[PDB]
Amino acid sequence: CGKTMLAKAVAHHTTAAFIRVVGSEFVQKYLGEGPRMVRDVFRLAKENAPAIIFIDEIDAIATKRFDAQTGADREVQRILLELLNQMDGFDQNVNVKVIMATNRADTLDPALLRPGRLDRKIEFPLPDRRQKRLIFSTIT
Amino acid sequence: AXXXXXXXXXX
Amino acid sequence: CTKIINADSEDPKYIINVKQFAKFVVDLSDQVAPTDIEEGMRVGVDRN
Amino acid sequence: EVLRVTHELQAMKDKIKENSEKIKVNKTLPYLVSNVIELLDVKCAVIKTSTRQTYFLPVIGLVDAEKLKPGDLVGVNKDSYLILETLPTEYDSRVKAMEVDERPTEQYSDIGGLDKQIQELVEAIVLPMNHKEKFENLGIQPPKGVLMYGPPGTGKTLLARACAAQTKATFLKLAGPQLVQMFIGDGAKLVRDAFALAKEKAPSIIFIDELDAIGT
Amino acid sequence: GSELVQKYVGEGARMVRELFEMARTKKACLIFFDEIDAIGGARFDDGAGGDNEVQRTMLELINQLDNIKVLMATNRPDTLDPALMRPGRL
Amino acid sequence: AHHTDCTFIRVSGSELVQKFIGEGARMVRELFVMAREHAPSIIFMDEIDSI
Amino acid sequence: LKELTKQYEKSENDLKALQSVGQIVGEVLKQLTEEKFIVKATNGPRYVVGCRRQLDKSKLKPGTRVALDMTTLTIMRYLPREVDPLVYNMSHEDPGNVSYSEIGGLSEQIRELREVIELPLTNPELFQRVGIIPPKGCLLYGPPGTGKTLLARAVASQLDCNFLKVVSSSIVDKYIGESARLIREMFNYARDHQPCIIFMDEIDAIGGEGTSADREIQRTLMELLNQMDGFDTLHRVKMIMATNRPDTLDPALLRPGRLDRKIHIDLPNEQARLDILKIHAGPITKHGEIDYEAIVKLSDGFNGADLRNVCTEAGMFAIRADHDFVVQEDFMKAVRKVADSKK
Ligand SMILES: Nc1ncnc2c1ncn2[C@@H]1O[C@H](COP(=O)(O)OP(=O)(O)OP(=O)(O)O)[C@@H](O)[C@H]1O
Ligand SMILES: Nc1ncnc2c1ncn2[C@@H]1O[C@H](COP(=O)(O)OP(=O)(O)O)[C@@H](O)[C@H]1O
Ligand SMILES: Nc1ncnc2c1ncn2[C@@H]1O[C@H](COP(=O)(O)OP(=O)(O)O)[C@@H](O)[C@H]1O
Ligand SMILES: [Mg+2]
Ligand SMILES: [Mg+2]
Repeated sequence: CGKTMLAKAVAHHTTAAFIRVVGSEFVQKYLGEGPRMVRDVFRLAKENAPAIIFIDEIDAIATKRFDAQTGADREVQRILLELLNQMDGFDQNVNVKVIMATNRADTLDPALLRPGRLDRKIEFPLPDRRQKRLIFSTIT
Repeated sequence: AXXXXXXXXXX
Repeated sequence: CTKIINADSEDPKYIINVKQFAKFVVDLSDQVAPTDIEEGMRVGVDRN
Repeated sequence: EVLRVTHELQAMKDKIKENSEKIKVNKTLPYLVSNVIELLDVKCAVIKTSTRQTYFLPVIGLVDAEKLKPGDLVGVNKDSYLILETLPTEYDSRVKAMEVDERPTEQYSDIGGLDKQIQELVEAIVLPMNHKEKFENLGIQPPKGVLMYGPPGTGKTLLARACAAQTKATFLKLAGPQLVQMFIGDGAKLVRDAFALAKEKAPSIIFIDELDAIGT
Repeated sequence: GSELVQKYVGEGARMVRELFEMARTKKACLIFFDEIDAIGGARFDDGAGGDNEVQRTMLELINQLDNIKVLMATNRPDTLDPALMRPGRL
Repeated sequence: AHHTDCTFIRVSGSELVQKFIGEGARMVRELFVMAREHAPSIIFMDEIDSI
Repeated sequence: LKELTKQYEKSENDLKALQSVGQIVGEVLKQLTEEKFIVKATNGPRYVVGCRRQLDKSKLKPGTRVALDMTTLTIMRYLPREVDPLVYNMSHEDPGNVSYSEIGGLSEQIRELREVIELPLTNPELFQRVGIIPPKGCLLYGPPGTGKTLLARAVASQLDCNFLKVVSSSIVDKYIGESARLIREMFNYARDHQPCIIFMDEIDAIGGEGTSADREIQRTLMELLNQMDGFDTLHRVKMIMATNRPDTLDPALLRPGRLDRKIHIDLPNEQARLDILKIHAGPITKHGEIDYEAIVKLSDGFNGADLRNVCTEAGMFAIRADHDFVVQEDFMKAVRKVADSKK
């Protein structure tokens, strides 16, 4: 339905430092390499500020925390929490906006949908009989 | 199943 | 000593491994005998 | 005029001698044995010293460029890093040691039950190596390699000897586990040489057992 | 078991050889590798790490094993490489 | 942290989870050493569910 | 005297050669100003160095190898990018030259795969003339051994474009996030080496639910899908991901610019057995006439990979017998050997 397209644009139209990162890019093996990637993204964006960090397909690393009982769901949860802690945590960052795109919108952890981290939950519904016209007029 | 792995460092 | 080139059988030009330093093609100081340094045996070299 | 040509030769002999003496006193010793990594064209090569440092040489040095080839192990000055002298390989001594001529005679009467396995390798080895004339006319390229996989205790190293012994050949067995040497650039040299030691000798088989040791 | 796992790469195998070599020199030598699990773990590709350093120390021991008798003790045999428990080595 | 007059160290989430084994233990050792030579101190570990 | 002269002149160059010193080979990694760089020795510290006056300021861009002086530490000349077979990527795996004609009985299917793959790489004008972004990706599904890979290999041979082959099932390693990473390195490798047909083998594994490992398959698909229709760079490389099971493949994977064209390649065409044998039989000397037709019914449902063996296995029968194939009696048993013994 065009979610990533708005993001591909904001990048061509932004004076900040767009920093794209797909959700699966954090799931790196070697525990302590995934969570550190989060702490390197918000450090890179903090230095080169103001910046926009766009975590596309966030459904990979931000699924509701069901108590982990194996060393794998535990390391997916260490990523979401490292995500939560830098977005709104003791180290408040200045002018680092985060754009996130997901195709589910309910599987996401309630802490990452709480007005403060992902403030505006824009919805991209299937084009009606009108947006389809505008969509047709620009591709053609 | 899915196994997260640690690692050492041969100097 | 990792090899014995035996350039002419009169100027051997031994190749020596300094362990970590490097591999060098060295020649004996006069004190040693050409026949005493057999291939593969641990050989002592001079720093210079 | 014959005397005049002789005079020119006599002068040339002294200067050839003088240049030779200056080169002779500058050859000296010791040489840092390095490993030519490549040859950029624009007479200059990129030596990667055995001390784990690379040093581009503006002039390849006291050797004929055409002789130097990517991979040659030359002797270079420890300071200038100018190639002094090409160092002969001779396939070391270990490499020729892996040419064991005492194939224990694992005669196919000694390996049992693995017949179709036995005949199959004789199709891709022995036969390809022995009766190659027919192999050339048929167009059936004989596969140079055959991997021996199977649960341990099947005897893969055994039929290997069987094709090793009851088929003649040189059988340079190069079991993979041996090709793990903490000395940088040794097993690789053992590998290229092994085929190099292989080219020198007559129809043979380069047998590497436990390929996992470097097959990882 | 501990000394056969050294920091610097290869120094584990270098010790395995220097032990077996020290045996062939002697007459009637017995080697007793207590707690083989230390350096006898089942192989697995983990090259992204120093573990393969220990594994190549076992493969330098598997080659070595196959007047010198060898003993080994393992309260947990199931963690030993199938290769090292074959009736060609043990 | 705005009114503390006491070194306020901040270890949050997976900052003590290091890939090399025996390094996670080391950092916490050096964290409670930098919190003693600079005492009184307050270590604030956010998202303790992580570690 | 003439012989002495040519050797003596070469010797004189050697006397100059003894004088010449070595340059510490290194790589540049930034350009602080017009006279300052940050060069790194191959196994050495990072020295801040300038460039010799007779050098191109420009040519030295990040990644540009240089060989700085050993005392001044001032760069003295650029060098080509180091080339070694240290590459971990199949990319160097030449497809080898295989003509389209060698694949047999896939005229229509080969024709289609030419369209999507070949066209955007050779005559982009056609696609940009009409204004549609070049199509990218072909999904070749068919029975195993039918020769999906070969057609995907010939397409590389005609275009002379680098081919990377990934056994897709292998990429799904047990440790978490390794599986996504191998796919990521593939497409990242492509950006460096263009253009490359990224031929993914059986793709059912990665594309086509409640377990930690049941979502790692989910993550790997998302990594594969993103790297295709993905922000970064759209690219000019093409993918030929071929499966054996098309029902399994997820819907998104079959889309216009995200892998289109479901080219079916069923077991060797009835007539192909001839052509395939024609293209795979003739090579081996065989003066005797051929009743190919009987071999065709003697070989029903043959995988085609079997047919390649048929002739080759016959050659082994000939390798025993004598040295020249002069009888179809050979293919009959060869057909059996490449059937009951190929079961
Ligand atoms: N077909 C056979 N006939 C007789 N002995 C056999 C046969 N196959 C294996 N063996 C015996 O099995 C033992 C193992 O030797 P070998 O190294 O060949 O086994 P292997 O299966 O190759 O071992 P690995 O696969 O672990 O390297 C030897 O005693 C060998 O003679
Ligand atoms: N409104 C639109 N306008 C233009 N193109 C669109 C629109 N919606 C969808 N598309 C097409 O589909 C793509 C949208 O990407 P999408 O599948 O939504 O990404 P993601 O699932 O990663 O958010 C665009 O690249 C474009 O080709
Ligand atoms: N239909 C065919 N036409 C030509 N060669 C074929 C055919 N089927 C199999 N082969 C042979 O088998 C190999 C290609 O098989 P491959 O493409 O790997 O099969 P698949 O991908 O369907 O499993 C080549 O050696 C090729 O010569
Ligand atoms: Mg998108
Ligand atoms: Mg064996």
